[PDB]
Amino acid sequence: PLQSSIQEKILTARPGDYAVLSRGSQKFFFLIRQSSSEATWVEMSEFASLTQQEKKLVEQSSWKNAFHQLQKKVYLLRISKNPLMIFVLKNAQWMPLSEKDPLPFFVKILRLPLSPAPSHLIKYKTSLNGELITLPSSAWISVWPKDSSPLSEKNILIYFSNNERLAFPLWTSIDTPTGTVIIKTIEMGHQAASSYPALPNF
Repeated sequence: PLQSSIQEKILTARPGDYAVLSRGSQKFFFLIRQSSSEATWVEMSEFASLTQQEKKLVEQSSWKNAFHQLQKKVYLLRISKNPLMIFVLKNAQWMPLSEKDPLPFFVKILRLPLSPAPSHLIKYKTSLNGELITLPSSAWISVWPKDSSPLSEKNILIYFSNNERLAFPLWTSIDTPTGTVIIKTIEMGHQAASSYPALPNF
């Protein structure tokens, strides 16, 4: 009934909205750059490690404000009624992808369904940086598609702030064969500006 999807939920975000997600050692910076009735552009930068000297800039301010000072792959997503289009940054230009390396993974995530579900955070028997799962939240159940990966048909639990103005997830937990996996949101906020080249001109 409140059946939604990750694409639908993220399209409620506004330009300048951002979030930093963590999967152990990996860090991903998501930024909403432009939104029209026809397309929403989302930039995604990966890091796998930060300089012990660069960790100091972040604690001293924030991911958003220290970002322009970090020594990564950079993707640009154009989300529309039409099929997803992805670009990678190569020599200061947004280059289209047809070497479908991350392309199908992204489309899967965007298609993931969301329905309301009870919290399982505990088993009983502008910027915001820190332990964001302590924010007021509600849980949403999803399931990965049947496919050729360990994630195939695995259950997903995604937490979102009760404040719809915060459109990125707070916390994502996914069953796998190795055991459960947590993608943690360590910072989210508003009014971020891209450090990368301007959007493709069509």
